[PDB]
Amino acid sequence: TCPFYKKIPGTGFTVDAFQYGVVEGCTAYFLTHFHSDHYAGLSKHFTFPVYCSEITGNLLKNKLHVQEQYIHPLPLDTECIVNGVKVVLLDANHCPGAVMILFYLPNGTVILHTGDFRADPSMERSLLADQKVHMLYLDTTYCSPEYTFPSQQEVIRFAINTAFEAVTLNPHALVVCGTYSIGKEKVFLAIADVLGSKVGMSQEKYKTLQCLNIPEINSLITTDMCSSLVHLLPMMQINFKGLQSHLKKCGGKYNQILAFRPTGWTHSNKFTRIADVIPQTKGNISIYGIPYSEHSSYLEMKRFVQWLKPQKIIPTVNVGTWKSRSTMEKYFREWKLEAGY
Ligand code: NI
Repeated sequence: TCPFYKKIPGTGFTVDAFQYGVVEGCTAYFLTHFHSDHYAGLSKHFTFPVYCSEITGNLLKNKLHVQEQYIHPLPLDTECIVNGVKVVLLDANHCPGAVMILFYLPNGTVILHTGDFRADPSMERSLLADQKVHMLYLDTTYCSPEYTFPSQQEVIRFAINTAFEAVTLNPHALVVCGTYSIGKEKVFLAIADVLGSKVGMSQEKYKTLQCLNIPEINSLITTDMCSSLVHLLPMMQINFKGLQSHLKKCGGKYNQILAFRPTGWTHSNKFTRIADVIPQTKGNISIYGIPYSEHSSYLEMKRFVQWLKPQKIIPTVNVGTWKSRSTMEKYFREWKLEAGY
């Protein structure tokens, strides 16, 4: 049964609620983004209207085979009417196709659902600037002050400089990047651009990337592993055993691997600067964990909420324990007292 924080009051709508069967009273199912914890339950047998971004709707049709007649893609930054209710989709700064949803209820209440997001000051100049928001359904993934990480731009600068140095020292080194979902494509695309290479990958991952409307993508990715010196592998294979095995498969073209695991936060964030990050190494294999996040840091989250000044906050992440819920509520009250709303 569907939890209350997935239901939009005063509407027939749910958000990211496909794993509960037929939800009583739902007339339209919204999907914020194509990550499995959010789409869990969708398939070719789904017969209710799904509302989403264009990119999300490409992934539903090609990867999950949802029939076309039930996919309702909406343009971003555009007022649309859905079952008698005005809505707007906004870029969430998460993975490709990810959106936040603004609902303008018939009684005058305005609700923002962030989906998954990485808050940014650029959001302060979207269509959010123009009216008051009463209720915020918030991605609270990293809602505690210990969660610090660098900007995405600093992390990509480190990755490109690290890869370019290694491969210039040894032209026979292969670069490998881990993946298990969409998101974080800048990691492998930026590294392949500095090296003058396409990115090589499985047919299943190439298919996924071809749904994403990335400009000039045919110029950047390939299924011909032998022509590429940046390879994508499943995240589970980014360990010394899995990388040794991969190196065997390359037929003596390469004699070294430099591998990247883009994680979110890890407790090595509480001590070390990005500049000072070092790899784990075993023989001719080196593995870097890099803190590339597609969710808000604590400070980014706090800035957004203190700008928006919502009357009520509903967390959507970390809701299963009393300790987590009490911690989050204490920070919300702090933010409100500091800012004066
Ligand atoms: Ni997500």
